[PDB]
Amino acid sequence: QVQLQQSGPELVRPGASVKISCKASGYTFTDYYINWVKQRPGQGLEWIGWIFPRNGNTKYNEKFKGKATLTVDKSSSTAFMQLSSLTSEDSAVYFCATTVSYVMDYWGQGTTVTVSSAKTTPPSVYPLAPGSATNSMVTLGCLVKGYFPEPVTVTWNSGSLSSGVHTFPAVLQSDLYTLSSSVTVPSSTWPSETVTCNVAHPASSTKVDKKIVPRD
Amino acid sequence: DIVMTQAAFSNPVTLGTSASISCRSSKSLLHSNGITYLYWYLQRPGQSPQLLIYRMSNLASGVPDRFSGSGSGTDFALRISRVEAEDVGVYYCGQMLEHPLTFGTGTKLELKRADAAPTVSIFPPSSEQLTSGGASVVCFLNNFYPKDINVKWKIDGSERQNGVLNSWTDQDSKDSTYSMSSTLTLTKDEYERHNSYTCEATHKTSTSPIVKSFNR
Amino acid sequence: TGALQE
Repeated sequence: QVQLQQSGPELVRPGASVKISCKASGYTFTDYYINWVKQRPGQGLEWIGWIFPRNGNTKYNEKFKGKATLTVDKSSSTAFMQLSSLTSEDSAVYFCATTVSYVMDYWGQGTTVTVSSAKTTPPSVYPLAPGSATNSMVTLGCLVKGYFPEPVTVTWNSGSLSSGVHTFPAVLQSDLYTLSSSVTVPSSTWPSETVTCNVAHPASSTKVDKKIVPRD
Repeated sequence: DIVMTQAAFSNPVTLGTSASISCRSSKSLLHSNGITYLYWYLQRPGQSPQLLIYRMSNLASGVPDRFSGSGSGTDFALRISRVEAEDVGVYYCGQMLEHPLTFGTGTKLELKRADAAPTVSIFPPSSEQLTSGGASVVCFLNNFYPKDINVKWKIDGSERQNGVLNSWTDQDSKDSTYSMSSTLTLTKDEYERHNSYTCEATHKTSTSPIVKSFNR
Repeated sequence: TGALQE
């Protein structure tokens, strides 16, 4: 019954500012502190500050000086956190955690703010086929190169060949992401049968089917 | 600022076994009221944090009984009676004694696996990318254990550090295994100026680096 | 602080 619905995924340009919402339901909104935490892929959970809905009192972590500004809309049982003057150092997930009985015993969805100046670019999907083909098992793969922003959904044979696949985390090289996916199948089944990776990238509305074919 | 130090990963735990995660605070977390304000939060892959233990030793309604928490002054520990798969995630300890609230880097609970060697495969730049005027050589090291692994790229018997990009999967949910993807991106021209490309993996399972390579 | 929020 107690739920906190945070705003959705955000992509913003350096310089700009973002407002994340956190709508509450299930308890009297006005009487409980709402904490904001920041989680960056390479750090721990960093506490931004809290706000008391009733009288809008507010305390921040010096480190989030004039970066974060917490506000509240009593009439929507909604809390907002606004980050201004955005920098790539602000790319992170931003949770809102209320303390109902014990400190941050109810957490928000964990929105994902991404700050980049990059333009939506379509992924270049190249097939990764075995060099000189010995063994009994064969590993093929796909390279989803230079795309932005995240994410991209990879599947093999429309998903049926989901057996022993491995889709690796994307890496950022010159403002563009690049991930690779490998799929392992029996030799008797390739080139015997076809193996195809399905790369989808919503942002750019592209969808590519790569037929894994033998080299030349 | 009070500092909280956690390890990156817990000692490998065989399912059904017992496990404990440590955490030290740069200062006593005891309060005039006799409550030690140390808290425990678990973040299961693909989820929001969840409060597990509050005030050092108390369980939060809903948490399983096999989760206990103790500590001496500035030293704490979260103990899991019999670890269930569902218990995998990253554990963060948090000091709620004074502002700013601060957490530890979090500890990833690793599972014990029987040593597994790296299944290495190397792949030549695709025919299509070679048209984009670029050529990247991808090399997969999948299903290995323990996690610590090292990979060096060689071009005609001479290592090359530049142009290499790495990605690492998290411990699998069925293998308790680890995998890695390396990518050496060169110019179509630089690529064609040499003939032998080798991908070497140095892992604990073997004495000799595992060697996969290809030429022209 | 938990001594304030709880």
